[PDB]
Amino acid sequence: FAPDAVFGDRVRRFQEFLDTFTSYRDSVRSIQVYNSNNAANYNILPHRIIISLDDLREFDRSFWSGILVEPAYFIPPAEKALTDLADSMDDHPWKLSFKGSFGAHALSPRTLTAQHLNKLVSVEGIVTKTSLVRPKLIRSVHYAAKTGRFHYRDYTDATTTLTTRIPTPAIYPTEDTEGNKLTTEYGYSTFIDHQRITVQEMPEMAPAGQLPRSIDVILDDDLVDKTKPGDRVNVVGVFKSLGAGGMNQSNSNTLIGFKTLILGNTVYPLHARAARQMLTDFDIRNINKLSKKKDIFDILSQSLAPSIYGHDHIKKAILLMLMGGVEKNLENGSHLRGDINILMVGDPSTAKSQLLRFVLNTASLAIATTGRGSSGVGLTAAVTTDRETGERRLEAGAMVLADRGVVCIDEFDKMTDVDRVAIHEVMEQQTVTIAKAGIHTTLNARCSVIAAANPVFGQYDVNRDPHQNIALPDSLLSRFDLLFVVTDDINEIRDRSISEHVLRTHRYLPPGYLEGEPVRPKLVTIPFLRKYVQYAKERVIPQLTQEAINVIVKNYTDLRNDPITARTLETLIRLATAHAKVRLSKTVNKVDAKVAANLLRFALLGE
Amino acid sequence: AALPSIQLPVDYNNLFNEITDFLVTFKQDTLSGPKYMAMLQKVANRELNSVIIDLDDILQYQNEKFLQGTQADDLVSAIQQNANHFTELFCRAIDNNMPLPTKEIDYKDDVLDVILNQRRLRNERMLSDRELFPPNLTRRYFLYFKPLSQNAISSKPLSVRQIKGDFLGQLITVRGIITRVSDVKPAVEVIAYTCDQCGYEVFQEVNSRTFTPLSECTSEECSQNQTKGQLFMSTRASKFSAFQECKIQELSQQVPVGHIPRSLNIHVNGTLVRSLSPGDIVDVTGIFLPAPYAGLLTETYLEAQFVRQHKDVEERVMELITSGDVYNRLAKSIAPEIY
DNA sequence: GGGGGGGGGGGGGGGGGGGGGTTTTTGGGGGGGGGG
DNA sequence: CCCCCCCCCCACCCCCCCCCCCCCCCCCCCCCC
Ligand SMILES: Nc1ncnc2c1ncn2[C@@H]1O[C@H](COP(=O)(O)OP(=O)(O)NP(=O)(O)O)[C@@H](O)[C@H]1O
Ligand SMILES: [Mg+2]
Ligand SMILES: [Zn+2]
Repeated sequence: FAPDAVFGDRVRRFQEFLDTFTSYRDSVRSIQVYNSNNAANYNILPHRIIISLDDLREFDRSFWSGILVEPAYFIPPAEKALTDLADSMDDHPWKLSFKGSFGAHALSPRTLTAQHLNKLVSVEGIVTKTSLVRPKLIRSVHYAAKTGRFHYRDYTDATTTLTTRIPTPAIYPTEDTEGNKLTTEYGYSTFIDHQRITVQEMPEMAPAGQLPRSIDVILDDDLVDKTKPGDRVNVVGVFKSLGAGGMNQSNSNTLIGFKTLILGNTVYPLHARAARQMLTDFDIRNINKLSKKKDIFDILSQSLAPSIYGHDHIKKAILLMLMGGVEKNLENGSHLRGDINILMVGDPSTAKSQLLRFVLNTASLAIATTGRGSSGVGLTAAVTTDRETGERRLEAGAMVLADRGVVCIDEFDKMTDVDRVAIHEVMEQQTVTIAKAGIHTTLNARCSVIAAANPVFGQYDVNRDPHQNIALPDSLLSRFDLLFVVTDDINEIRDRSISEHVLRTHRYLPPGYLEGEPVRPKLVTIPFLRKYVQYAKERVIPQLTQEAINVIVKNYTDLRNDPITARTLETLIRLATAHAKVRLSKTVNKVDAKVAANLLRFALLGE
Repeated sequence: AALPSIQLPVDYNNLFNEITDFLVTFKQDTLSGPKYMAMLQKVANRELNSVIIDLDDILQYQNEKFLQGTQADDLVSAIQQNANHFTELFCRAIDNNMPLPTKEIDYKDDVLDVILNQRRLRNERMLSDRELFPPNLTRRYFLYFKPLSQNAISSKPLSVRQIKGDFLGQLITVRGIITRVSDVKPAVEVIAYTCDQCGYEVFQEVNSRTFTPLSECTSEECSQNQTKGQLFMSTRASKFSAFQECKIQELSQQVPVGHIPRSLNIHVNGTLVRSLSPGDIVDVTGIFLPAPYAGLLTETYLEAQFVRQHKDVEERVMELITSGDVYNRLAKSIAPEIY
């Protein structure tokens, strides 16, 4: 059996498949006309199709299992047939991508195994250590100055091709066969963008006492930069080996293995329990319908953390912090931040960590940290050598990874102060500045910090002042929008209420499990709530209005003229703007200012 | 090692003729000799060391020729596609066309004139039975392509991460902040070697990051006598060019959410050197190019071509003196919005 | 008796083969400074 | 004044090179004019 003899039949079968499931023809033509229009109109869609692998199964199971189990012999004819289809459309090689029902080929960096080599696999994980993007040479063109002909040279390595074609040493020609001097023609020469990423096993999945495994993925052309570090991802590609594995006799070591990779074919970002949720018109209409209920802010904030009793004002502040106010840009590029920064300081067992963990599970983009476990460098960004090239490169820390998101900090007062010295620029300027290793840069860190802490004493001591109870400097506390003080203050009625709630919480049983089996008044669902937050963040930018200003200045002057400072005012503006986002309203109004002042009054006065 | 070959939609003999016709024809007549021949006359007088080719001029030349009904092969698109080769073509057109000086410059003190004059005398004696040089040695000017004004790829201000690999070889304009700059260093264009055992110098043009020094005298004054004379490098007779490496970084508005600000090396040569300072926010036009070091992965840089920066008194001070109330108003003008 | 030709040695050139090519975290000791 | 804390410093192609082989050149010897 030799692959070439069956290539033609495989081509025409995939051509019949594409002709049958004509949605792929429509997709090819849609991409082509989009690109033609945008080329002429003076941004470009890629020459790539995602085929539902189910369609290919229902068409021809033999070819489908060929794609799965022998992709090196079945993807090239499929892509040739697709390229011929694109050629058959009116007026470059087209590439394939896959979705659905991989079965045993759905894996993780742990359970991916040497038995899977050269098969098409899907791996779920979290991205780390993305390389720099580099152009990879695939063809070079040379004008032979005397001869007049344009010579050329193709290139190959184990990453460029699904099959192990003979390597080409990356040398540019310099002389014709007759010895005539060549000149290399860039612009006619062809380079693909190339990127190498490490997908790490999800820590929730790793078995007892083992650390996460990881594997390296190669991404080419339009797949490049589709992910950043910290992205949870599903990658589909061909799992391969490459290199000599020490069989080349210069290596004396008997025991080292072969290098292995996934050559990527598609990359899906994830937050299934998708990173950006799709909204049907049904979702749009429901979201608007709920926004007109007169007490929607109470409904949504009560719907946050339904397993936490009480803490109503904190859950309200959390909701407005998930939906922070609009960021201002002014003359000379002057900047006013729009995040809402929350600090929960208080007695033990007051659900501060649980509220952080709810926020971590509810925001679109959240990064968890803990006081002892966090280095200041590990928080901002760290210099490392990119072994792909050998250059010093920055690795994003938690504050940078949370940009246009949130950061959770548990045990915040337990930080060493050289860590907290690195917090200040994120809070004050939404940025971090690097001036080391010959790297002199500034990075965006635009995110809501929400933090949990305890007093210097094990519990809050009402005999003493907040600056004496609270460990942090005033130069840091003033940067938080809302400073909440909570206590586990004993009271039989509240203790009865919280107790019976917690017992209901602990009596839960998830669906389908037997009694006692181990695991493997209107309120919205958390998926609905996540969709509502995404809608309000994307689709409404509330404009400030004088009727709201009147309430704001009245309340600010009243609060100040009885801890209050100038920063309190734009905090009130942020809280009002976020509440206007809760109403889905294009304007901030007197109701928003009233709620904002009520909530900040609770935070300051313990009202 | 043989190579295959292909046909392409370009012809450099034709485009060379198009370039030289442009060079002797165009002028900015709407502003009322040919613009470039006047500039080359200024080069001949050694008053100007830079030739700035405008793609706007090539567009207006193409529009004039197309209005006259001939095809013009869209030289603008061609030299936006493969700018590196067209620097060589434009320099060949100039080195052919460039007129003699109108003003005298005390020529006898120029070493390269003296050495090539001595070569010419010796070659006349040889030719009396008793090219002359590599062209870069005699080429005093530096040539630069200025981008298209917005009225297309050289016009667009890309961010660094938008410079995909597809743009290699093309003349592109990049918007960023200069994060660091090298001190100026002399790169070689043509190395010059004295020969101890015949006196007849020889030259090596260098097109690469590295070169190998010559040893045995290749000149027929030695080689025809099979005399294995020794070559020694001379700085005085070598053509150096001013070289400087800079690094541009994409601005805070260009960085996507949660990404590191990416950066790119800029190589600037000739008169364009030290036009870039760290902290400058700038548009730089250049040829985006590769350099081999990895295997097939490439180092890549921007060969700078044009720079656009983003950002009398002893009597004008009397405006404020006569305007009056100077202490109060100037005091209020410190941070005027601050109560 | 000197010059040419033939034969042998010695040197040089060319070709072919081969080998080499820094910051970030953690722990420990010692020194310095602050609070009761 | 004493003790504890906390701060600091430290750990695969291309060039150079070397070896081998072949041819050519130069000297010496012998013969011929
Ligand atoms: N209001 C509440 N309703 C339900 N459970 C609660 C509530 N308050 C505290 N708990 C429970 O208390 C436990 C500890 O919560 P946690 O969030 O770790 O407290 P904490 O405020 O972070 N304490 P600490 O980390 O010592 O400062 C969790 O199992 C919670 O379920
Ligand atoms: Mg806690
Ligand atoms: Zn010589």
